[PDB]
Amino acid sequence: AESLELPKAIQDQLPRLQQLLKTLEEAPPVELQLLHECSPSQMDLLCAQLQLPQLSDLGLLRLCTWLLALSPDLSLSNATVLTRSLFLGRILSLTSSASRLLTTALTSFCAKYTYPVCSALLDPVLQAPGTGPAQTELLCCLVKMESLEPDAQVLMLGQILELPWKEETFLVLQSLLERQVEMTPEKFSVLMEKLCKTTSMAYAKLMLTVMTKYQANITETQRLGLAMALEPNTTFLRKSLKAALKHLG
Amino acid sequence: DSIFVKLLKISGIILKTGESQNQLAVDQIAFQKKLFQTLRRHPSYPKIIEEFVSGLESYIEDEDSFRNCLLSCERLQSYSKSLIKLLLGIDILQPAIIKTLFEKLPEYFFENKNSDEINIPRLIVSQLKWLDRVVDGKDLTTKIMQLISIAPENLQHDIITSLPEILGDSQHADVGKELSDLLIENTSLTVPILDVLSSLRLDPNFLLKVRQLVMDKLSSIRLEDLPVIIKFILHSVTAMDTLEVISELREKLDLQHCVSSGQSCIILLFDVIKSAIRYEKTISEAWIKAIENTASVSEHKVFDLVMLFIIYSTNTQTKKYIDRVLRNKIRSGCIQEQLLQSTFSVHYLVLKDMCSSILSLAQSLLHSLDQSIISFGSLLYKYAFKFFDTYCQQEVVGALVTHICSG
Amino acid sequence: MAVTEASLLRQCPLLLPQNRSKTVYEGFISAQGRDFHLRIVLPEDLQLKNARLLCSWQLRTILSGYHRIVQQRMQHSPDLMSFMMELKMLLEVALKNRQELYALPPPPQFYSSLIEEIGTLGWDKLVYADTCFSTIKLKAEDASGREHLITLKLKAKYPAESPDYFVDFPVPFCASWTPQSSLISIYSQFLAAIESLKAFWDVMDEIDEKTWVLEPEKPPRSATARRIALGNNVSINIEVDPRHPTMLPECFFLGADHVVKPLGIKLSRNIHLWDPENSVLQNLKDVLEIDFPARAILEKSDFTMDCGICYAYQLDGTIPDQVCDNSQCGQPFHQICLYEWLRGLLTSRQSFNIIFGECPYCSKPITLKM
Amino acid sequence: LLKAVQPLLKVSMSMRDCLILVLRKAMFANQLDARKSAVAGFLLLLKNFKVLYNSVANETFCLEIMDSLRRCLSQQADVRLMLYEGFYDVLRRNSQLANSVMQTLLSQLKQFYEPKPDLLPPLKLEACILTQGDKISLQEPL
Ligand SMILES: [Zn+2]
Ligand SMILES: [Zn+2]
Repeated sequence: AESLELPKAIQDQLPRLQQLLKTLEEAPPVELQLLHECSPSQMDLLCAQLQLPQLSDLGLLRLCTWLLALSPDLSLSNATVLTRSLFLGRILSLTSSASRLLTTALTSFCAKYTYPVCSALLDPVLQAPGTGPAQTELLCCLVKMESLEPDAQVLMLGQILELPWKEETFLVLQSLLERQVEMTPEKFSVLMEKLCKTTSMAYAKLMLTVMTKYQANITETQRLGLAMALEPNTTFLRKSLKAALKHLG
Repeated sequence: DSIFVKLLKISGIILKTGESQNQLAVDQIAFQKKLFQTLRRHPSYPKIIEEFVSGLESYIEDEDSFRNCLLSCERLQSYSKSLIKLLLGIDILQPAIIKTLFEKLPEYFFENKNSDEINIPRLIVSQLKWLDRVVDGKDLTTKIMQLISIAPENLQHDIITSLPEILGDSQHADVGKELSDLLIENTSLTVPILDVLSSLRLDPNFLLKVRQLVMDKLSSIRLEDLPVIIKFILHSVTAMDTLEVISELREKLDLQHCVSSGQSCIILLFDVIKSAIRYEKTISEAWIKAIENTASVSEHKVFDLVMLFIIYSTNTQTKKYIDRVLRNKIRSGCIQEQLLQSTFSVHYLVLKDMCSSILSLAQSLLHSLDQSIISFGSLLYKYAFKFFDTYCQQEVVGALVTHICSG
Repeated sequence: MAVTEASLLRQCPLLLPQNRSKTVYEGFISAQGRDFHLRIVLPEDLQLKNARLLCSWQLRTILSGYHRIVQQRMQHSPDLMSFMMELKMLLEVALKNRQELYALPPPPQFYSSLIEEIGTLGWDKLVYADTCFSTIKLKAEDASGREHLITLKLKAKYPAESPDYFVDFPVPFCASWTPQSSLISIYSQFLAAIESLKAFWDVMDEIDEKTWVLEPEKPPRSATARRIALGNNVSINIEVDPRHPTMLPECFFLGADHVVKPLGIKLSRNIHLWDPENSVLQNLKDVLEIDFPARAILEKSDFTMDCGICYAYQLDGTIPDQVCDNSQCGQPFHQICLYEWLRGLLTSRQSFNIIFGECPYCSKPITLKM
Repeated sequence: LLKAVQPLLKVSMSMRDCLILVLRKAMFANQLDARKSAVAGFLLLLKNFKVLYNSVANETFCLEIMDSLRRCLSQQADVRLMLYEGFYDVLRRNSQLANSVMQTLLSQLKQFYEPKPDLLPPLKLEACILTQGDKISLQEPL
């Protein structure tokens, strides 16, 4: 409809790619090195042309393997588009917890291309309604990744900040800061600001974990906003929090 | 000066400051019934409990005093129980004591082996065990369920296993219910859950639900535990359900999906299965039935052959059954050769230590008609000589020569 | 933002226009807290198929390896926004690979507190410091007085992060790193890890001193498996639990099918008499019912203990272990030489993992198990 | 079986450790013979071993075992019978916990023995026999 013309070589190798994708249903060729030729919009068209979301899990895994094997790294925009077409449907389709295939393939694809990967994945999955526990557990395992490197954890956090925070956001963030990850003061400020606003029990866990660990970062006005959000008895662990809050003072 | 400390002092216990064990003046029952009848007859009769527990919590705000309250006591008349236990023997404070106990423990998530290398939370839960009398059994249940829903993983792993010391004989149904209602959510924690469910007093109809539940949640497990899960399943199975569960299993296990990236665990898995079908028989006949009646399936997976080899290697009464069935699927063309190719290209390591089975089979393959069968046996001999060791190779040559000269 | 009058700021706040028409951009680009100079001149239209782009010579040295990727992406990019995003991602991966170029410490945090912590540990535990102050080695003493050294690598700011610790002993050393943990904290942890396997060393030094110890020659502290000589051209080997060292370690003999034969027969009927309270050497002397040649000749060549095929000792560290089941020969051999010899031989018949054949010297039946 | 495999457990360590875990899980198991055999195995363990790693952990863990057993006394008659049958040999090896043993025995004793002279039934014998729906049985063979 847009009249996006894919590169002509890409249109002509289209059958070779489409047979290879079919074969992986059962090392990297240059058919994958051709993907350097595109602008990211052409990649977007091409993904729909190639029926990536129509793949099987195993094929997704083999392809992930090949794309990780790739020489000079995929561009940010391209890689994002890919990720969307690759996982996003299956993710948002999940009633229940993901197959290990999807799990591990995801982990690897993140582990290499973590920033574009999760910039593609996290935001929409959690902006989505009915974002069930299954998906939170995948994102929990994503942030539990030993391969999720320090600066990666910071960009994960930095990206989480801008969102509408709900129970799922807190549940994720709990596991995210179990790593004892570094926070700039402005970022801890935004954290405590959102954290001030509220009966949720995982949210209780969140407030507890910050108060316990990042007491090194906590000040009096943050402790006050804490007290304000802590006052509720709809909370559990009231006492424990009061003792932690005392200890901050 | 507190109501609390005064009552304990008159009831005949040395409130040691909390460096050494608190000493004891009287028998456990003597002190318990003493303080019991004391506050019973005492005026301000319902409020004095609130005063008692408020003074308690105010005392155990301190670390070491609390620690020593938790610790066992010392006799003077020669090693006893702890104050907390003696106190929780009393029911009229129990649910108070219970409540007070939980909502402080969260402080002690990220405390870890400071001074005496003894872990506070474990030591807390220790207090909760083998409770003769439990007024608050059900509320307790609901509270530990809050706790278990929230717990950090390790703590979780501990308390959960600790559970059956804690509970009794009456209240387990809803317990298990909540557990499965957790398991549907989370699958990293099955194994403890599963041990505990083996431990508790249950109906089996629930076990079945959970079994189906995990069978769905069976591709969606990490690599390592997998074997023990299957171990559970195969313990859990019976005379009759067996066929169906196996069918589901045979449908859900893949082994192209499991990639030091899958080897050790696969191995261990096979071992486990090996043990299972060693220490019972009917698993094998059912398993065979299952791959045998998988007839319409021209989409046969790797697993099947591997298990066939194995069963051929093990109990032998059925060997003629196995031959028969394998001839029949071959003539049907449902079994073919790129199958065998990828089979020996990966899972051979499993087979090295049963190579002799392969040959004893190939022997019965080449003595038949129907070229495709004979070609199969060939490939057998070929790969056997190919991947395995010298003795194998030797046995290959020696079997082929026999075929030549005699055949 | 979605619009590049604000997204250009949000993502390259350092990168800003000079020209009236937003065609001449200059400024900087951030990367790992490093602002690199940049001047970028577009055509009259906002097409990147032409986009003049000069840099620092710093930056051109750092992008030696990707100028073709630059030529690609300038022409393939839809927008300057995504172009520069991918550029910064690229810069980060470049320096990530070239991460050998990176260190600078803050003194008053580092060079102040570190010598206070040295005085805390003890200047006599201090065995070495590096000219960088990057590496430092320290000494711990077993209660016997065995020295266990350990190396530590210090970052720019040390207590913020774990230092990289490198230790000799075999078990995986775990150092519970908090920023409250200091040099003496990790030193006590080092001692606690030492005191767990202390009583292991108390048997190991005993064995080192007493008997004809063979083949962890100059055994380090890592060594949990040992080898001892006994009799003549018959050697035993041991592997001990550091946690239960006086407990029976798993062992076996190397040597002859008539010398190793009754040794195990005694062991089978005296292992029940293993009293783990004694020393291991003392337990052995009664369990095996023998004395050792306690360094009785140790390392002095009488041509007895020699391969007879390769005529060597310690062939690739391999010991003359395989021998003849014959009083007259007792010719000891390696594994590899005896294997290769009985390989070509015609009479050499092969079972599962056995080669039978004639001893080279005496032509008597000799068995080799691989 | 366990009497037979004993000597391996004498020498070995890790086998003893794993077997301990096994008996631990076996005690809670909803079968009866599970608890019976876990008891027997513990009895055999402690009878055959002074030590079962600081020796104070060995002693407090033996104490843990014996406390679990003290509560397993609450179980039916045959269990307690098995306990009694073992305890003599237990002490014949390991005298060090005579106090923890005899305290326990004497508590259970006093729970059926009355401390008054001139009360001609000095014990409590309806206490040792329980009936739930006219189905009657011994408990605690005195
Ligand atoms: Zn040699
Ligand atoms: Zn010879």
